[PDB]
Amino acid sequence: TIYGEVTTKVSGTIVRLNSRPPGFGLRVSHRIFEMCRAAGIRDLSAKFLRSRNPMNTVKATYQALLSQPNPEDLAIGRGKKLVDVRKVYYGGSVY
Amino acid sequence: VLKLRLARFGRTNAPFYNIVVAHARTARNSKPLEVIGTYDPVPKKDTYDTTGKLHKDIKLDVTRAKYWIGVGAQPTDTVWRLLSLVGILDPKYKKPQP
Amino acid sequence: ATLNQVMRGCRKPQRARHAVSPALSSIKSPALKGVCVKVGITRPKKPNSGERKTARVRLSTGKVITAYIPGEGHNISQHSVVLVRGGRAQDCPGVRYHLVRGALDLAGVATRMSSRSKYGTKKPKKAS
Amino acid sequence: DSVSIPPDSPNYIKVPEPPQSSEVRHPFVKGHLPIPRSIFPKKGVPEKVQSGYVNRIAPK
Amino acid sequence: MKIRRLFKYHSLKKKPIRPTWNKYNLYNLATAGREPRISGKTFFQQKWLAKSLTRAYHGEHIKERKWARMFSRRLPAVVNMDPAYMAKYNGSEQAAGRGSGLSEPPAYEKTADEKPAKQVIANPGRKVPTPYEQMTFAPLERRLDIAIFRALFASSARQARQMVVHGAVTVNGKKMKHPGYLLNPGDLFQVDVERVLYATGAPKDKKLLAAAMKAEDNEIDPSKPYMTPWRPRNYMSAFAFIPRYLEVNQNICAAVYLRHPVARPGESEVPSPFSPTINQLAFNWYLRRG
Amino acid sequence: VQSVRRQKMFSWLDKKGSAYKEHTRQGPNLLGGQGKDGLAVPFPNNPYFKSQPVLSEGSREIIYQDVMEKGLPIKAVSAKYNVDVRRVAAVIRLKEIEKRWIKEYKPLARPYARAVMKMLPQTVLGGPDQKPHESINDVHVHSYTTQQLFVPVSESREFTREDAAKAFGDHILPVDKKLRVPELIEFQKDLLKEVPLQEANRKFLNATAASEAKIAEREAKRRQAVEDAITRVKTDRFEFRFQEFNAENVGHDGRDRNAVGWRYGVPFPDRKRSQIKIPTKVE
RNA sequence: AUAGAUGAGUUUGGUGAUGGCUCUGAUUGAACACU
RNA sequence: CAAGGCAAAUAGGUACAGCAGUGAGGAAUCUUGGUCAAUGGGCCCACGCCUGAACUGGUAACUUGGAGGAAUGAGACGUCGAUUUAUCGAGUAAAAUUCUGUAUACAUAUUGAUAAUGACAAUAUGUACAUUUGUCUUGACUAAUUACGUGCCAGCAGUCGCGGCAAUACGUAAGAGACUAGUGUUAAUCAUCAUAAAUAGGUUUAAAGGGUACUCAGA
Ligand SMILES: [K+]
Ligand SMILES: [K+]
Ligand SMILES: [K+]
Ligand SMILES: [K+]
Ligand SMILES: [Mg+2]
Ligand SMILES: [Mg+2]
Ligand SMILES: [Mg+2]
Ligand SMILES: [Mg+2]
Ligand SMILES: [Mg+2]
Ligand SMILES: [Mg+2]
Ligand SMILES: [Mg+2]
Ligand SMILES: [Mg+2]
Ligand SMILES: [Mg+2]
Ligand SMILES: [Mg+2]
Ligand SMILES: [Mg+2]
Ligand SMILES: [Mg+2]
Ligand SMILES: [Mg+2]
Ligand SMILES: [Mg+2]
Ligand SMILES: [Mg+2]
Ligand SMILES: [Mg+2]
Repeated sequence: TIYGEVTTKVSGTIVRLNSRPPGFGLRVSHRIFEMCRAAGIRDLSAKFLRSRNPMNTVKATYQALLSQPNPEDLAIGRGKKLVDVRKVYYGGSVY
Repeated sequence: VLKLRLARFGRTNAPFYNIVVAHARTARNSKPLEVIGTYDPVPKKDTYDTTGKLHKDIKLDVTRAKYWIGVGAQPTDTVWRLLSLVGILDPKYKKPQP
Repeated sequence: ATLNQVMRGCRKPQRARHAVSPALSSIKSPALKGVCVKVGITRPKKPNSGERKTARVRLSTGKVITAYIPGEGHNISQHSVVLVRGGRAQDCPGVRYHLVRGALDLAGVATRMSSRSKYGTKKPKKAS
Repeated sequence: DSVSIPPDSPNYIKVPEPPQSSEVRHPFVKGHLPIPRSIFPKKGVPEKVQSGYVNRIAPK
Repeated sequence: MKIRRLFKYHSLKKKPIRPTWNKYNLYNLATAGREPRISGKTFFQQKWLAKSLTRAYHGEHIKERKWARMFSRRLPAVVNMDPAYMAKYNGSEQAAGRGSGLSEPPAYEKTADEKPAKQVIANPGRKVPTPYEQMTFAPLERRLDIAIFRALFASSARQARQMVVHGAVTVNGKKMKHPGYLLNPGDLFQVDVERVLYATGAPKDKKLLAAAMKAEDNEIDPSKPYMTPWRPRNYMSAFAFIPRYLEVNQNICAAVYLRHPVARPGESEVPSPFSPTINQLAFNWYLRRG
Repeated sequence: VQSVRRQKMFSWLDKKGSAYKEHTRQGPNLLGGQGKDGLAVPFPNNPYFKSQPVLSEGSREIIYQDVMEKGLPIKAVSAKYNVDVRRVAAVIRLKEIEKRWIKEYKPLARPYARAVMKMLPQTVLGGPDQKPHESINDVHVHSYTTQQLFVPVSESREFTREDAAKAFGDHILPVDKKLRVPELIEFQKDLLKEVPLQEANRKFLNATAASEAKIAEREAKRRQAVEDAITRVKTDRFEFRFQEFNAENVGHDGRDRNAVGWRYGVPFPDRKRSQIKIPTKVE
């Protein structure tokens, strides 16, 4: 899944992508299902807010996957750890 | 007149009763003052008991029923027979020995 | 709107949309019986062309509507009791209803093989 | 317990489950029951639970 | 009454994979396409293709309406915790660095250095994906008739359903005649030995038996429905497997439903002959049946 | 004449599919063949489903002796042979049913048993400890522990599993307490303290043997309270069982899930879809 | 109750918007047609 | 007590929105049954009497739940429809064989109830029986094709549309895709619809800024 929530706008077409827990599945529209199933994503939730233009929905979705919040940068910026709770809980990354 | 009686519930050929505290002159299945317990007339059988003995499941709040009998509640003939078995009242009927 | 404008009742129900078959939607009825005041023909609008078999029916509620007769060939005429259902003829203006083929006086298409339930046609029973 | 638990019953060997190992979602039960009335006041000790109360309101 | 949906049950032209041990089914399973063609199909055409393929096997004898609500978006799973790790580390090292642990050099630098960096501390068996998509049809594995077919007591899911309807099964020592009974963790279902020997045994052949009239071990007994001496059905080995949520005992034809099927990292417990790509589209179909 | 599709079938069914017609080897013979981890794959298109081994007939008996004759606690036999406690308890129930048949002179399905066991992979508990039968430490993934949480904390905090459990919820426990044999942790901590293996094993038995004593004691007191609440009055025909309860526990609004009585103000749901009308529990 | 949030057809020479309509989901104390 | 309807005239009753039932209206909703055995209620010192409350039998696929059959089935060297007349299908399908005894029928027992009382039926056990297909769709949305007929005609159509002589959209035939004792259609409700937006919208050019700002109430 993606890191956190992302919202990108391309000319009146807003897409909102949300990270979901494991086993949630690709509960997204048809064109987002193809992009996620091709990039390797398996758990996501999407929502078109303003416009469902076929072209701008793919440009906004692709741009959202490239502008995810990087926890490594957010930590160095604020001077505080952003601990991966799910990783400490199971002692490692459970893919 | 308060009465300790039974409210017939369930389905066709599947009787199930609620022991209730209700005024005599009210509908049988109207919401009573209290639900003292339940009563299933059809006798059941233990799962892994091949002896053939049967039993009847009856849930009753004896502490709450004793208070109503103490203040002057009148149980019906059916509830009287049940309250006499647990040992609260004396039986109204007995098998003639002669 | 501001919270004050909403508190005073700015939000009102959206203006109603007219139903496809108002004579049936107004009273929640799926169908209505009626007598045929006239049985004739209606002409479609610009794009399509032909002759659409329609009937002027006087519903049991008093309203006079124009119903479309589905299928090839019909049996009803003036003073004929027929059952009316919803659904409109898209290319015909004013024809906002259909007639049921297995209705009281209206008969089902006799030489019908496909979609018999839509035209009130009994099975040929040729096998039995 | 008059009849011993046979080896067919699931209770023959009791193996309790660890905590937070199931997430069964019980369905919402419809209907209600009459709330039994209160017999005592919420503060103080009433005179109904004294020593000689019954013998006073129900003499022989 | 044979419905229209069961006419070409083992079609060699359609090649449907059914839940049975039929020899025609074995050929359809062995020669199944390595990957269905979903190149130029739309999203609906992909979900319908995956729904038709999977429903031909999972709950084949269950109506589409009943399974539509039996389908659950809850895909259970488990994780393995090594006591050796939990006894030496308290999980703090997993939060080193900036919250996600220390960074390791890229792959194009490790092998360059003849010395491999020390093994990173972590619970063993991590960073391996869990096949959640493969658990779409797990709820079906809880029905009594299905559990009997997974215990190798019947040759098909429909034959096991008849054993239940005909009072040949006994759950927790009590007669059970409902094939839709949902087993609970710990329930012990037992089938009559006579129905298992016939269901899994070889057909009773008179021509071969006619030659064996007179011409541990066993003997001949023509007074039984199966061919004596009892031998396993043909092609039964190609379908021989028992999942891990069952504990079968063949001596008495009894099994215990230990738990519900779960997904473990790198493994699933739902027997399904389809790939994650198909089980992922079937799951997406039953989210809204469209 | 047979159709070409049948002709192709019987051609494959006699050349390549003939190895499956009869089972002659010792072990699984499946289409997918041996996987990359040494397990057979029944379906080639689903590599994740595998033919896991089964406890051989000899192994089932060994488990029966350690729990019934030697009296060892189930948690000890589980940790010793790496068999889940839920499976160890099942092997005992199934074995007890065999003793019944053997005692009642019922014929066992021995021909069916032997022929089937050859088709399945097996583990032999005892001398050859090749691999553990299964993982006895699998913890259930709780819904709360599945969320993606990145908690901001000081740059040098020691964020442990206890702190992670609280970050998911106030009532959540760490995986250290969700194990079925939690004594394995205390056993592994002894090895860290250079405790001899023979002594570490002693404390493990006393730990498991003592834990089952509390479990067996709780169940005893539980069943007693269930009987002290029942008044059994024997009549000429039946035995009336009067179970006592507190009729005041109906919730603040009368809508309590565990309340006793046929609830008022609710019609029959017999006309609703997905209505369960069959027994849900055979106790 | 922590899994629960999804779209599709249709205005234009074309593009992006605005904005309705219809379909996709569930249901009825239903009716009608074929059974 | 008055009025109109029905009955009544020298009377002064009746109003079925009590149960069953009839007529009418309507697209449309059932028996003029049995018993007070069970639960409840009225009267009674007691016994007991009464109870269209109630419990039970009947009618309707209106709905829900369940049953409504499983396994084997290869050269009948037969049939049928297409067609690269030798290829592709019907087709493991059928027949046949081996088993089961499901709804249900019958029988026994128990039980609904006990002080006694059983209208009617449930459950358990034993024996026996292998019994229907129906309906919609097939241009795109939307899973699923050809041939012929028709020729902007006849017709289809939820939306966009189709039909003007070589129509995968109409009618027929076959095939295919589906649901199934149901299947479609009509009507309605929620959701779709951030499509009256409190959560949570908008008003330069697209629906929408008051002609103006001093001002009471109000924020
Ligand atoms: K819009
Ligand atoms: K009436
Ligand atoms: K009575
Ligand atoms: K257009
Ligand atoms: Mg139009
Ligand atoms: Mg056809
Ligand atoms: Mg222009
Ligand atoms: Mg009247
Ligand atoms: Mg009428
Ligand atoms: Mg009475
Ligand atoms: Mg009396
Ligand atoms: Mg029977
Ligand atoms: Mg009487
Ligand atoms: Mg298509
Ligand atoms: Mg048509
Ligand atoms: Mg056509
Ligand atoms: Mg049904
Ligand atoms: Mg202005
Ligand atoms: Mg003005
Ligand atoms: Mg103006």
